[PDB]
Amino acid sequence: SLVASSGTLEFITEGFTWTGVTQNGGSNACKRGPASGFFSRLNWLTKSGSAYPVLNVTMPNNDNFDKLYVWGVHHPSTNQEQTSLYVQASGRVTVSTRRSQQTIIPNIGSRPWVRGQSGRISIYWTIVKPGDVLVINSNGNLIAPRGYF
Amino acid sequence: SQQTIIPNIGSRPWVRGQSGRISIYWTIVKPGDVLVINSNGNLIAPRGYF
Amino acid sequence: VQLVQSGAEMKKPGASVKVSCKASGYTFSAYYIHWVRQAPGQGLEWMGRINTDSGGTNFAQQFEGRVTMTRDTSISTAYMELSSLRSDDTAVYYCARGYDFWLGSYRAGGWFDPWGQGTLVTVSS
Amino acid sequence: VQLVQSGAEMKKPGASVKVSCKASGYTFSAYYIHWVRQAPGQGLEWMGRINTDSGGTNFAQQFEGRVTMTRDTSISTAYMELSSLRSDDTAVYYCARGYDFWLGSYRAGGWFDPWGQGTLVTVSS
Amino acid sequence: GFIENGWEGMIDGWYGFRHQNSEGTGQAADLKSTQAAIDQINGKLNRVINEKFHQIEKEFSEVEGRIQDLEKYVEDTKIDLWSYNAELLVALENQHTIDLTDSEMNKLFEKTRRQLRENAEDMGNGCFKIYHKCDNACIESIRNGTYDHDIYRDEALNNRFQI
Amino acid sequence: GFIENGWEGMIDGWYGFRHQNSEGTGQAADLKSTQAAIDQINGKLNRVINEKFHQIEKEFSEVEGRIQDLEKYVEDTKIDLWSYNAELLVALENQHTIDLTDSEMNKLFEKTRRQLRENAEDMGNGCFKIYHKCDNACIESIRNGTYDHDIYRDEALNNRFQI
Amino acid sequence: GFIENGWEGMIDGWYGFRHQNSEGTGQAADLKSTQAAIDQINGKLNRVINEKFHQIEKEFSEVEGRIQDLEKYVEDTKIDLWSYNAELLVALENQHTIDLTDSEMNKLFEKTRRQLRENAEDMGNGCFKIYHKCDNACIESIRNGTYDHDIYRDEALNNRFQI
Repeated sequence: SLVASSGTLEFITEGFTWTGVTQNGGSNACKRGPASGFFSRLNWLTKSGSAYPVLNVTMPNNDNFDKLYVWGVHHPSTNQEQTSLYVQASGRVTVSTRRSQQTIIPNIGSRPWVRGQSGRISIYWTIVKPGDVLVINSNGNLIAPRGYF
Repeated sequence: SQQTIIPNIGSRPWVRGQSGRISIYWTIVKPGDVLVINSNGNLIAPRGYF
Repeated sequence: VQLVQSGAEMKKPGASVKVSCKASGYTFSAYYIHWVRQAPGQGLEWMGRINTDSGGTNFAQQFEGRVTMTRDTSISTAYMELSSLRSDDTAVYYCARGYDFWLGSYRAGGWFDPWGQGTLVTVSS
Repeated sequence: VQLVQSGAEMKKPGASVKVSCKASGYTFSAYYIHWVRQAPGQGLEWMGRINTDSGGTNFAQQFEGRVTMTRDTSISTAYMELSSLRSDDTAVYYCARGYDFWLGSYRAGGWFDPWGQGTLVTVSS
Repeated sequence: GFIENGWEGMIDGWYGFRHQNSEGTGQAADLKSTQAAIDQINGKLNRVINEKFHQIEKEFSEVEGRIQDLEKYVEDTKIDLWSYNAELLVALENQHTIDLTDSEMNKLFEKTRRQLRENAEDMGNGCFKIYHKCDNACIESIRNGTYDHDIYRDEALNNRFQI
Repeated sequence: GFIENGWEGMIDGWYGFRHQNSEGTGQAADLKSTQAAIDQINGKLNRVINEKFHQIEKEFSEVEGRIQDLEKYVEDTKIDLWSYNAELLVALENQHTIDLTDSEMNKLFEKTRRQLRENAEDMGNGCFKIYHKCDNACIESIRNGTYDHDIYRDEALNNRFQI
Repeated sequence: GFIENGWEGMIDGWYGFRHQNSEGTGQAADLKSTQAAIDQINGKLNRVINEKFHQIEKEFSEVEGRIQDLEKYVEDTKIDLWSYNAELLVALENQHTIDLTDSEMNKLFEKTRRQLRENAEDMGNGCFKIYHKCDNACIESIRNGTYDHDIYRDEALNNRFQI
């Protein structure tokens, strides 16, 4: 309903800096042609080397309109997948503004086989008012946003 | 009824000098009922009732 | 629409008798109440009528000085009081509602409906 | 419902005077407007009437060739213009609304109401 | 309103006649107009006299907040609107009933007047004066619609105008 | 009312006249009342003939519970209330239209009756009996409203009263 | 209806009379009809002229979703239904006011006509022609309801029919 009443799928990419992680992750369930793609407006962060640092990024509102950030939390099928893509045994994603917060703890378990994958991605949204600020803090299991609508 | 809340640690936006938050919850105790508060940590206790 | 009266009275000569007539089913104060007397074995004899609103009364020129008629709108009952009783005053006393036939601005006749059950008054020593 | 006129005018002999009469409180174009003259110490003298819809006018056979009456429905004001002023023309000029008494299909009588306050016109050298 | 009072003695109909002549007085009711009034009233009654199975909860034992207030507001709005609808409907239907009954009475009066022609003249109390000898067969003829006015017109005109 | 049946021979109007005299019979329509009734009907139609863009969901594919029943209840209540409003509106409007058309017919009849004065006398079926020689120009004059009654009054009264 | 226009010289009533006789013209108002009109109008006004304390939030500062849309939908439904109710109520009541006023005027006309009996004849413009000498006391008697038609009937009949 929110997006339908918005009336615009207008995306503006922002310069999010993710230090210590590998970006542009994909899966075989999302073949963009012959390769393994993903959603265009979401970024799959994955461990780089053998460490997944705690991410603490900020992006304020210097404009004069509301933004809509759509992010996600990856629920792995097994613990082995969690450690093989995220180092840590139990991840966590919190996305907060000056008046609201959303903290998601990921869940590990075998969901039904869909399109080749037994895991799930949970999609959440945050709305940032003029003068507010979006802070994303993640110990792991984060599907980063590439911008705002 | 019961409400169990797990605290979650993260760097929230800086407000009034503090990067943390307090989540406020409420419980209504009807006549003849008993309120039990069990906390291992992170508890902002009530001083009474309204 | 009905009219209910009292019971029989075995009064002695030289006394007074009061007979009640209670109206139910219609506005008591909207119609006249007529009193008719029937001696045993003889015909009906009109005694008088009472206005149930203004309390006016119109007797016959044979019962003047012996009959007084009163009304009680609170309980919807009209009373007949007959004094100076005699042996010939033994009869069945009827209370009847008089309906006037109003043809617009003027009235033309009417009838008596309903009639009460009648109370038998006997005068003897 | 009232009629307000112009102010006093001290015009010189052999000139013209225009006296206004503003109507407030009633439909100006629905009633005739009459002009009545009252000399100091004398009685009232009818001068004429103007139809406020069709512009029709009707004078007396004493002011013909000297009085012109015009209307302005936009501002709801009736004007009387009298030319060739003389010494005898000093008087108080009134505007009064003529109310015709309509008995259905025909008119019969009427009255003058309301009146203006009057303008004192003096002709002197 | 030109008929002042009703008749409590005519219990065989809603509208009727009362007459006086040389042979006495009488009373009779009109079936056609009473029947018309009853049919209209019953047709109006039938239009006045929903099947809901599962609805929202309307009584609450705990204090919850936003959702419970929304439920209470929705129910209160529905009850207020239906109460107003019921009040408006009953007022309108009662007004129509009274108007139609008065119209039926006026219709019967005008029908009798048009029957009588120049042979009778209205007295103003809602009820007529006939200017010729009119027995019970005459009144019956006026009542059942078979009143011939030409056979009484001469004497009616003689009595009406020439004293 | 007294007018029993409509005339299917009239295709040029709603209310009209029929007449018989020495030169024959005729029919004509009265446009002043037909246009008045038509104007009232069109005006009452113009008052009968909202822009909502984003609303709640009304059809569902899963079974959820409290919220879904709340939205179903809201929509059902709205539909029931608007159905009742539509029914009542059309019923009232139709009753008023029938009443106004009958009133216009009666108005034409009463205007004609007042025009004729003592020259004609009502026969009870919507017809007048003109008691003098009324040629086609006479009927025309009655129809357009220019009937002078003072010039037929002598003969009309002679024929009406004295045999 | 047959009355063409109103009188702006009348400020002491709603309905009234105008007359002309040998002693001049005059105007007077009827109190019984004006009072009945105002009584009905006030009785209707008093029925046209709720207590709610805690309700749902009607204006929002954030974009939330399902619940907020449901509250907005409920509010809009209530507002539109009550607006329709107000429009229909005022339209119907103004209509009934207009007809009741015209009906009062017609009632006064019919009552005067019934009082006058054969002594006067309607002129079709809301006026009667009295066919006898009717001085100021005569008009007063006509107006207050104490007019006796039998003391003028011979002269009225002589003037009406025989020239």
